[PDB]
Amino acid sequence: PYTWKFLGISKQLSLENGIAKLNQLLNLEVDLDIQTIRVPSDPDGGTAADEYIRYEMRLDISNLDEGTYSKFIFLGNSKMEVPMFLCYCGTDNRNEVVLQWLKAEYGVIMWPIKFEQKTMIKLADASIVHVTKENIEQITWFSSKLYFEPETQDKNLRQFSIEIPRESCEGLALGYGNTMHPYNDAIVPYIYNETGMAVERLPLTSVILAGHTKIMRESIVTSTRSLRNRVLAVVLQSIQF
Amino acid sequence: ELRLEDNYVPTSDTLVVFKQLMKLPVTVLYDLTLSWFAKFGGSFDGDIYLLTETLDLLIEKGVRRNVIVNRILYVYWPDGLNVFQLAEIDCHLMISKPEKFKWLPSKALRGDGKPYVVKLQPAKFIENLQTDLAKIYHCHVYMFKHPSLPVLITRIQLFDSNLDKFQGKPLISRRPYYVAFPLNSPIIFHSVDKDIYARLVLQSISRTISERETIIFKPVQKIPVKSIHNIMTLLGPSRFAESMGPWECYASANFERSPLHDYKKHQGLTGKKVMVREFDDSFLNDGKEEPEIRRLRLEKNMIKFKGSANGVMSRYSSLVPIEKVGFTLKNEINSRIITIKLKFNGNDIFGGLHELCDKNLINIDKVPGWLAGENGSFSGTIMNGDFQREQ
Amino acid sequence: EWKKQRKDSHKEVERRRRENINTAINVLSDLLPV
Repeated sequence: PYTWKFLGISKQLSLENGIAKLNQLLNLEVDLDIQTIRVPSDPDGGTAADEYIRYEMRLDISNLDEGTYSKFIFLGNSKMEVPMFLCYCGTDNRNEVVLQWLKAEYGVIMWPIKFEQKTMIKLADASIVHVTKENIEQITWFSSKLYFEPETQDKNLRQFSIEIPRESCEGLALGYGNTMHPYNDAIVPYIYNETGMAVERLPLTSVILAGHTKIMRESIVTSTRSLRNRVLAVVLQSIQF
Repeated sequence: ELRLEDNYVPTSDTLVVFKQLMKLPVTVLYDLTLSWFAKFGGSFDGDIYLLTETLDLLIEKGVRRNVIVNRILYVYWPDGLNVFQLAEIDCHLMISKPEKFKWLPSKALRGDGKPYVVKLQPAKFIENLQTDLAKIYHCHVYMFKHPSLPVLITRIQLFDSNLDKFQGKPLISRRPYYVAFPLNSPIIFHSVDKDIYARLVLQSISRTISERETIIFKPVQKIPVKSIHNIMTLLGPSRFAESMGPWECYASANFERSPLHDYKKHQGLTGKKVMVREFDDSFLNDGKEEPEIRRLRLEKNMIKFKGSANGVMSRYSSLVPIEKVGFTLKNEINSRIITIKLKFNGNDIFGGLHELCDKNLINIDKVPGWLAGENGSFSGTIMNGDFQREQ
Repeated sequence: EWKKQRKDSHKEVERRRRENINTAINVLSDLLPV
């Protein structure tokens, strides 16, 4: 149920410097958390430039629904050419008010974000993975469902799907061997071998992990109230050029 | 006893039948109405020749269809048409617009599991079926052959009495049901409805055909099909059945001519040309191109999805378009069984896949036959490289 | 607050149950003649 929308930020604003004028503008005081995280800790992902700084800001007069619960997330890094992006959820229009304040205050210019098919697959890979307290990676399997919607003459082929239960996903990943990004590593090559179909090239519309999340063209829908850090890191790395 | 006859009049809404009538052209209206007056007459005063000249003078003056329809519904037969005419209008509607109707296949089997090739003389069948059905429900049955196919078609409609009403004594109508019989095949075609009336009907056909040995109907497919032409092509007694998709040319059978045919034009001397395949997979890797090789690449896609270089039936429309198919691959890897279930939807699945192949989103050499269109109209499971129809 | 965490954990275990039923059904189906 928890949807999301992402915007890009053209300057590494220090949000804490300006919280008060937002508060009086919004007629309420918002929280502001600070986290310096090291999300891509795997060796091939890197051990430097991992120092993303995360901000949790919330407009919770209450938390009875997403609109009241609507919480913003800023995550940035100084080495990043465009330094920071933004996330928010819910239909509440106070989000628009705070965005207006940002753009008018810091002289910053902002735009919405899109995803590519490969971006979607990478994000889905990032959604399943979890880390234990011992700093050890682990994977939780969900019944994946690829869902495409091509354009063809006379609507010959309107839509088609490839559903992959948990057992088949786990079996393909194990057959490929010990790996960390099974959807890109094993599943898609298997689909191509069995059907000659290039999932990357085909017009993907959604990647649904049943009971966990729905990844879509313009938004992320999540079972949990929040997004785990690798999701946000993947988003930021996708913002760039 | 309860068998109806052609002169009875049912009851229904006039506007619905008016809208049904408006579909037909003027000439068929003229013919139908002349025949109806010839057989039944009408409330109009005058000889059929007088009726003939009135209808004539109406048509050479360029009168609109509304006038004729209103006449039919309000002066010639104002109280309502007979059951025969109601069946005839639906017959003409089906013949004119076949694609508006849906069908399902059903296979006749006997005790030992063998196919039972049903051979039918209409008279015995119709009398036996009428006698069987009349004991339970009031039934009118109309039988006819398709103008352009070797199929006998039957229309069955059931009636019952009467919301409240006094002594008018009509019988209210109900949605009709249809069955068809190819001349020599084990297969049956019928409409798609699972109300108890359709079950009673189908059971009655199964009972009445037998006459020497027991017979039972076993469905072979779960998704309907439109356009009686198409279902006849798929499952009727023909050369295309079990030669679908890339195998259509054997059904065509025009490639080979009889042996005594002339020498010098026997195609063997003259031959043909074709393209060489490539097997090391460069598809995923990646205008710098020339016409001829591209032409034969398109021909390769054509034959892989159509079975003939000339493309025996746009370049993508297939012989029988398929709207829905569901596949389920079962493969063994490291002693572990893996399931992939593909679901497609559209107006022509394989034509769309052919278009994607032309746009180079799919590798032709790795498209399996079941994905190319063979076993057409059959959803099923593939194990050990052999297609198996779903139960 | 903790109550939402309790609800989330309960939802998670319920989802695991629901997935286990489907897994059992699939593995049972894979053995049948048809």
